[PDB]
Amino acid sequence: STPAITLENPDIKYPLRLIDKEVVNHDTRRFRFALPSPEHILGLPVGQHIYLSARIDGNLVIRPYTPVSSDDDKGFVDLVIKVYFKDTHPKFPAGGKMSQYLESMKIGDTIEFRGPNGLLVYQGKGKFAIRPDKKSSPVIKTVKSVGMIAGGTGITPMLQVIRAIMKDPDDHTVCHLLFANQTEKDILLRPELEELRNEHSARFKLWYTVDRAPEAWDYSQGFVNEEMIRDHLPPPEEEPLVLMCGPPPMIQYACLPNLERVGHPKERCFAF
Ligand SMILES: Cc1cc2nc3c(=O)[nH]c(=O)nc-3n(C[C@H](O)[C@H](O)[C@H](O)COP(=O)(O)OP(=O)(O)OC[C@H]3O[C@@H](n4cnc5c(N)ncnc54)[C@H](O)[C@@H]3O)c2cc1C
Repeated sequence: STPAITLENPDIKYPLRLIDKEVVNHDTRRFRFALPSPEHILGLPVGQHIYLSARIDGNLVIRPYTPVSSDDDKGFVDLVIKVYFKDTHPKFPAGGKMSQYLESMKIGDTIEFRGPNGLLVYQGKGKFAIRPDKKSSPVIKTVKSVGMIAGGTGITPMLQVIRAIMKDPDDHTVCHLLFANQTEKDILLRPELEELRNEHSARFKLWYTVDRAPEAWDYSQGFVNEEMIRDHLPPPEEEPLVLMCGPPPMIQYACLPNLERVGHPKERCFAF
């Protein structure tokens, strides 16, 4: 038998109750929500995400999230959230709508989840099912390696796939992650990524870049560029799948042009 799934229908919203909220650091939270019973699982295929929706100051707001939990976790779903507070970043004085709304929730409050969503599903042992659009059949392709470029919150789609591969000892897919952030302080999920590197270095390659670097810095500084893609993703001759998730100017200016310069087919670079 298999556990009961929570996300039974992708057009249904499921209000889930907040049970724990961890202050990871000043602006990072881990929120745990209860599933309908302690024996349920979420029902989120690897590669897909959920949406949160709420009425936030009178207007509907919907945003995608990839949990840090998996379908191995019974009874709960965990989201790691960067809270974008007002009056912090000069280009974003209002801060972020859903992340500040999540920060305001009280234990016992509910929020609507929906899913699964997303055009990519990882089928295991290097095989990805990628739809060109939602109403269309997936292209299945099997790769030996996966390049991953994450910026900021775009790490959680990558971590979900990395963790699904590493937990299968007979999955020989090698993942190469290049993870960009504004500063060293702003990096999410660093201990979790470094645990995976400690345990799985043969199949997991980890590199960081930061827009501005600390005094003591072992990795890259600046935006993702051609050199970093040569040095930190599989070469195009190996025909890796390239996955990306990050802010639009990062994808548009830093990632796609440089993936193309290296020779990866741009048309095949998938953005979550
Ligand atoms: C597939 C997928 C999975 C995701 N998973 C996660 C996840 O697990 N965790 C997560 O936290 N997010 C995740 N995101 C991002 C998430 O969807 C939202 O974009 C994020 O929560 C911010 O939404 P918001 O409503 O708070 O901000 P919005 O109101 O939408 O603000 C717009 C943008 O303003 C910028 N911004 C606002 N304030 C600041 C500031 N203080 N500093 C810097 N920039 C700022 C941010 O770049 C923000 O995205 C994911 C996105 C995708 C596509």
